Amino acid sequence: ALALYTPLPTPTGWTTMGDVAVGDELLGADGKPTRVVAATDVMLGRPCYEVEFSDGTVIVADAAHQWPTSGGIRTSAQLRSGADRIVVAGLVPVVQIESARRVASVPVRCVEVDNPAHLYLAGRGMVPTHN
Repeated sequence: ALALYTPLPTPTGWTTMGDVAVGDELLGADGKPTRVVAATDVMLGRPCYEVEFSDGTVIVADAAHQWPTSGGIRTSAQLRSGADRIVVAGLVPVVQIESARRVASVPVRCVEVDNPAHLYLAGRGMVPTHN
């Protein structure tokens, strides 16, 4: 799950995780539209991590949120500053993880998309992440 204030890119603009509705279009890792097919309620009290990327994108996510990295799937809590790179199989890394750290809990929410790779883009830098 991602913080409600996370901006998510869409084919026409930007939404937030808090504002996104089932049936909205997000972006897959291929940069093409992918539909939100399900979403959770707002979840409160979850342990959260702040993840900073090499492009300046910052995303707050819950500890168990999963990311596509050079060494496989990693939860937020297992990302390694200055080592992990966000990569999507077909080679080229999208960004490097600059910092990942525990922060105070904020409201978060999950979405599921219809992308067969289970990926959508998140943050101002449009970083691939797992639903």
